[PDB]
Amino acid sequence: ANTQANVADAKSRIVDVDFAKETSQMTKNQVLQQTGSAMLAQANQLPQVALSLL
Amino acid sequence: ALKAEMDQLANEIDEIGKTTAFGTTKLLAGGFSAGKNFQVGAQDGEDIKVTVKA
Repeated sequence: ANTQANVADAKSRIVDVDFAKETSQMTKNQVLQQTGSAMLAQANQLPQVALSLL
Repeated sequence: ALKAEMDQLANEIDEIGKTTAFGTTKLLAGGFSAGKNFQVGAQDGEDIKVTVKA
């Protein structure tokens, strides 16, 4: 029983996820998605300077 | 009778000595008698030695 407890602890250190870290990464990538979407939508409007010159 | 129980207890001490493992590597049989190093830093030589005798 002792050894089972210690070995399950050891395995958990390797296999399981950390919620405190992974939620932070998720929120960071959410914000980056919104920023990149805005920036790409603004980037697709660059060829319209030619209509002004034309 | 007393000595029969002493012998069974010595057999279980020997069994614990040869059976304890981390997955498949034995710990109390003499494989860590000269310790193993774990690198606990980012640079070479920054490490800690774990020693277990038989």
